[PDB]
Amino acid sequence: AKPANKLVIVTEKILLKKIAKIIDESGAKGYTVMNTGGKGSDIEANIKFEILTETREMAEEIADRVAVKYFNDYAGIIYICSAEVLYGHTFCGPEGCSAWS
Amino acid sequence: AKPANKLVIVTEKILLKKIAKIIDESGAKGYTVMNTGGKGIEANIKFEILTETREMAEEIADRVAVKYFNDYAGIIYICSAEVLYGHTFCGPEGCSAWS
Amino acid sequence: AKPANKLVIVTEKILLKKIAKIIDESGAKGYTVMNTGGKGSDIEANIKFEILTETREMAEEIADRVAVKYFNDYAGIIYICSAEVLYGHTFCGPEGCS
Ligand SMILES: Nc1ncnc2c1ncn2[C@@H]1O[C@@H]2COP(=O)(O)O[C@H]2[C@H]1O
Ligand SMILES: Nc1ncnc2c1ncn2[C@@H]1O[C@@H]2COP(=O)(O)O[C@H]2[C@H]1O
Ligand SMILES: Nc1ncnc2c1ncn2[C@@H]1O[C@@H]2COP(=O)(O)O[C@H]2[C@H]1O
Repeated sequence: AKPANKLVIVTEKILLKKIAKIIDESGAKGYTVMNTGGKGSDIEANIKFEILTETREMAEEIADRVAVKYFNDYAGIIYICSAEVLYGHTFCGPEGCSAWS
Repeated sequence: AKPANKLVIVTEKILLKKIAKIIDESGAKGYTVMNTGGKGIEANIKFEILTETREMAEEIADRVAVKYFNDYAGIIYICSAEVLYGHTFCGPEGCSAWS
Repeated sequence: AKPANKLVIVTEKILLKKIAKIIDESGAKGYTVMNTGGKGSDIEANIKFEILTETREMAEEIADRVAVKYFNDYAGIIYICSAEVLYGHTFCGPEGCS
């Protein structure tokens, strides 16, 4: 298994493309996005991104860039969880996530 | 970053308003909810609720499970998280960036 | 609360039924699945499974069987998180989750 940080961004859908580009620019290998409802008839339609990064610093770069640019004007939350990646050709590279010495 | 508990509730879609009302009464500052499938495929719902304290998460969990989960299908679990940005979650005080 | 392992599988939607068969065959008590979008405009419709297991080996058996059968030919990521289950009759049994 490979150590990973899982960054979650829940925010307004209008920010989809701008947050996707930030993610791409960060060096993150991929991301998952989903339509969600949220509250912070009072529910609103939101999107949630999940991004697995190899380092906490990469996760924080994305979080910091999204927030500084958009979180004054747009609703949002960003949080981070620990995870271990078991399989993922781009995340772990060709030798896989359980390579030996 | 501010320590958080991420409470997740996966249950029958018909309980959406009922469960949102409990979350709204709890003191939690928000919630995300999404349409999902499952078995435990039926179309159901998943809530995620970030709370500042484990105690708030567990009060939500207890209230929801006792009121509904002997009569409706449901699972409730909790994960650790850290909040990096969140105006209402961390307050005007911010997410204590240097801790 | 009962310690649990949260296995996540994000992969191509066409594999929905093939993966669900594997989850069931592993002994897992259930799963959640949802429609997602992934990059890895260049977002393609895909699926995410979340599976809570009592043991780490059960989660890894699901992981190993899905990846070996499919990940040479289909895109995917599988990762794992700690969790605790608070309520869940099938997960915890009739005594509850403590
Ligand atoms: N405490 C929380 N727990 C879970 N989700 C949250 C929390 N606070 C805010 N959110 C999500 O972040 C979203 C921000 O935009 P909305 O307020 O439309 O809806 C909010 C919720 O979906
Ligand atoms: N062990 C598990 N892992 C992930 N999801 C679960 C598990 N057990 C139950 N569920 C989810 O919780 C839901 C409760 O309603 P269902 O029985 O319709 O469908 C269930 C699944 O989506
Ligand atoms: N680093 C990552 N973080 C979050 N999700 C990812 C990551 N890499 C791949 N994925 C997801 O795994 C999916 C595999 O199928 P796709 O390429 O269609 O889209 C991919 C993303 O949804």
